[PDB]
Amino acid sequence: MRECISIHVGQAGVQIGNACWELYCLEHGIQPDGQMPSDKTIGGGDDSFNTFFSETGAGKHVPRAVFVDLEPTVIDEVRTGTYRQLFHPEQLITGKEDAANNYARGHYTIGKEIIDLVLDRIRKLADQCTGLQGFLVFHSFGGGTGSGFTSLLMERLSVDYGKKSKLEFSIYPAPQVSTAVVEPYNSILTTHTTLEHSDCAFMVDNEAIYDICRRNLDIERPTYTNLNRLISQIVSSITASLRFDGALNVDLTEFQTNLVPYPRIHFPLATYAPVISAEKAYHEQLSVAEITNACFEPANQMVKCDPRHGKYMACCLLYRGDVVPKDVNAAIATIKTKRSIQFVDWCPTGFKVGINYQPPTVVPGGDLAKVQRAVCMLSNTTAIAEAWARLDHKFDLMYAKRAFVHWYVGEGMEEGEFSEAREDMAALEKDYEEVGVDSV
Amino acid sequence: MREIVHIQAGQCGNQIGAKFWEVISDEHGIDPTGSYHGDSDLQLERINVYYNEATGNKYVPRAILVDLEPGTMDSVRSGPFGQIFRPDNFVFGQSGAGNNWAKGHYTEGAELVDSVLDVVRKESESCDCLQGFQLTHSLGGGTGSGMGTLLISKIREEYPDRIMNTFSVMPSPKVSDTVVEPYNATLSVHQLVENTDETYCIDNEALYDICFRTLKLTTPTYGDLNHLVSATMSGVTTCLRFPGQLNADLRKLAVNMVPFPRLHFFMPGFAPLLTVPELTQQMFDSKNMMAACDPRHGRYLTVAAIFRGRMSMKEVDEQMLNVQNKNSSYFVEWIPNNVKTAVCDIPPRGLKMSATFIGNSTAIQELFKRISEQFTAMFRRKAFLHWYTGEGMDEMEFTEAESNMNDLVSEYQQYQDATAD
Amino acid sequence: KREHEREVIQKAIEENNNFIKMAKEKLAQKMESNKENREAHLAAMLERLQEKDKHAEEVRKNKELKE
Ligand SMILES: Nc1nc2c(ncn2[C@@H]2O[C@H](COP(=O)(O)OP(=O)(O)OP(=O)(O)O)[C@@H](O)[C@H]2O)c(=O)[nH]1
Ligand SMILES: Nc1nc2c(ncn2[C@@H]2O[C@H](COP(=O)(O)OP(=O)(O)O)[C@@H](O)[C@H]2O)c(=O)[nH]1
Ligand SMILES: COC(=O)Nc1nc2ccc(C(=O)c3cccs3)cc2[nH]1
Ligand SMILES: [Ca+2]
Ligand SMILES: [Mg+2]
Repeated sequence: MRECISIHVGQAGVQIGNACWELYCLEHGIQPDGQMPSDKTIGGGDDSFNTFFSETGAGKHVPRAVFVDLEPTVIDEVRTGTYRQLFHPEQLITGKEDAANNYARGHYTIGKEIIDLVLDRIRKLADQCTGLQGFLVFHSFGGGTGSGFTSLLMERLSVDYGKKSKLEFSIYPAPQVSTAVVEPYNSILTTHTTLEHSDCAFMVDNEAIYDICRRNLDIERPTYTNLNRLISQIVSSITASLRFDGALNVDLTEFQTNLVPYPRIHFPLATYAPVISAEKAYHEQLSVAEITNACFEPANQMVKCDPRHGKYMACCLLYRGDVVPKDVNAAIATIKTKRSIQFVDWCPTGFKVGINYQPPTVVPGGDLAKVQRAVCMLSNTTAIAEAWARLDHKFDLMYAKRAFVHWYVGEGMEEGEFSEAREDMAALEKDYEEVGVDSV
Repeated sequence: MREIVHIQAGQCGNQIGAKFWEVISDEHGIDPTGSYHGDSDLQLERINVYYNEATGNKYVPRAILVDLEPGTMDSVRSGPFGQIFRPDNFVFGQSGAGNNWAKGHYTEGAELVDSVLDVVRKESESCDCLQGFQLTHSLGGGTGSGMGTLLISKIREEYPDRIMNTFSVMPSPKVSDTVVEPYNATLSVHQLVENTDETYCIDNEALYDICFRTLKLTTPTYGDLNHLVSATMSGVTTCLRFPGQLNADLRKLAVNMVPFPRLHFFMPGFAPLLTVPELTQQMFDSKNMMAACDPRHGRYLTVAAIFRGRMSMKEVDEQMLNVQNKNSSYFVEWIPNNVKTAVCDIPPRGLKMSATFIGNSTAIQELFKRISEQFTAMFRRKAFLHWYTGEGMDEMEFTEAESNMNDLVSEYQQYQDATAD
Repeated sequence: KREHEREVIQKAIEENNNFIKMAKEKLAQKMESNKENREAHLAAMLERLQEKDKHAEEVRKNKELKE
């Protein structure tokens, strides 16, 4: 058992969902029609891939997933795309009019009209689980649906599913691939609202992904298609421990025990390696030592920040492919005596290590080279607070003049929700500062 | 789908309206019969935004043609693509407003406005999910100005949660001799500032100065002025009519462009009148603006620019970065990332690449100051004031419209002088 | 020790229920506050449009008491 239900909210959430589930299918040998030849137990099973896939009597393997958007055109591409047979029509939910990059519309005006239907469809997935573990919520910070509706959904999920775990994959706004101006507002609002209802959240900075695609994959001007394929690999590395088995496999929940020292401190920094093109990977093996060392090169982080100017509270290494502990241990020993790695004084310094033997897969016609071994580092660093600081500052600049606020007030919100949300963010930044001060 | 309901009022509104439909029908590949004969499915992807599907193989503009005089109605019916418009959507009076705003807003127009709303309601209710309305009109006349703003007030009463955008043509002595126009403009602005989401200030003064000094056209015709207008209107609606980088309806576009409800008056621009650096420099140039204002006399609150044609996307990103860097002072610092760009693969007809510019600049106050100057020069003498009191208006309504536009100007000045610290 | 064991799991139940309760209440209060504000905002907008209609008939009336 131990099923996980994925929920994809808004354009960013949905389209990243496409990338992930396509990648999952390739990893498990699941065809676009849902058929999986290597699976001999027809109509059910308790295999590791069953955490993410349910099974019909006709042998179809169905994602434990709901797609939600307040506007239909993004999800419509899923309904008519390559993997349309994968999903039951009731897993794909759309309204007619989006939130127009307005949190208020996503959380209130438009969201309330569809939230009951969404909870019903999620309930129908939960009822088919023999031991539901929790949820995975994919969304942007900047969208009106990604921010507003997600926080509404997270609030309702806490009511309907008690303390059942809820994890986030959140897209942090970058101007390079955005045409919105009010995203700092939506970002601060959803973070404040969701903070109590999320157990762990993986922020993905679009600028970090954009840079990596440009510098490492030599993509002149990355698209959402380019970003999502990279993001899906990081998401895959993180969920791999839930979907595959293995002696040296360590479950995500065990890493979570180390990553979250206080409820509010639940934002791990992800670093992934190797990201390399086919052209450059030819005749060039990337050893365990080489990719491990790349985890401490800030250019490979999912979020722009400098851990070398912060403190560590946890460090996890999630390997996949041709990797054995002996090589890991040696690589780590080298790094510990050559890197700027400093822990807070109230936390042990050892690196928690996981290894899945099944190697990384690539999507056909993608940009990433197929490699024999990859690694995702999940660290808890005070430096992640830099991402809050940049966002909060953009917020302050606009809010001082009350720019764009009338759009929010017009949909029923009050200025008091803004200041309250901002104060939570100020306290959050101070929390990250306080955990880094040495003990008495 | 995502409907826009189009409305054109008065003479100016109807002829720039007809030009708009000609240009976009050409782009979407439909002929005056209403039949599609294109080559790309990208022409039909969002065909529903401005067209209803009808009889077998036929596309009919979701447009409503309005005027207090029947003259221009026949002109459109006789003009190219005249047989593509829905006959019932022609709503005309016999009256003729005679450049009297009061006649348009309170008297003649008020009697006709109901049958107009009837056609609006019929188009709107047939809509899968109406995203909003757009109005083409001038502010200097009587019908498009007076009845147009009355129509807006009435539509917002039945559709208070729909987007209302106008393409408003601003009066200039260089184009029209009519003396009373600063009255009609000031009265209309008093309405637009309260009841619209976006107003594209199509300034006849700027249209004239472009045709004359740039296009080197001695004594320019309305056809010359409107060619610029059609090219601009085509540009500002490109992201709505073609699938591209933007997944944005009228509301989302307004949300990211209008930081303050009253400050929704955009100065549009076009280029050219070519390399990407050249295109980008021109579109930020004061000579290429469709509103007679110098952007370097104020600051940009928000900016949107649409590039069209097959060009280097990387180069566009770099040139936009370059322009903002070299012109940093002219963008307000307290709105981060306020300059946004989109690119459409499909170029306009005749140009292998172009650029449409939408600026929300505090320098638009210069346009309102010009009108205010001409207005106040009449109102001191109460010149021609009896044409308005005659219809039942009071002088106070003139004072209020004057001071409201004065407030608008001071408000633009407020945010122009604001700093981050 | 047995009584302490019971009190621990009872506390865990009480806290989880309290979290669920307060979340349900705070959300219901937020949706209600939002519904009121939005309605008041739209009501104010319509009332403004209604004075303009009242003004328009006082204008047309003024014109007949002109003759
Ligand atoms: N990485 C990535 N980011 C995306 C993608 N799509 C949108 N975004 C980002 O999401 C933000 C905008 O939010 P959206 O997800 O598009 O909006 P939404 O959730 O659909 O909410 P609405 O306002 O109602 O449309 C911007 O910062 C985009 O850069 C995507 O496919 N991949
Ligand atoms: N750019 C442009 N301006 C016009 C056109 N027709 C009229 N105008 C302007 O509109 C103003 C007069 O408004 P008009 O449309 O004649 O008033 P109405 O028909 O009674 O509503 C004058 O300032 C004209 O310069 C046109 O085709 N193009
Ligand atoms: C009919 O009314 C309008 O088309 N309104 C409108 N408002 C707009 C704002 C922006 C844009 C646009 O094309 C963008 C280019 C780059 C970022 S947005 C287009 C817009 N169109
Ligand atoms: Ca099975
Ligand atoms: Mg969306």
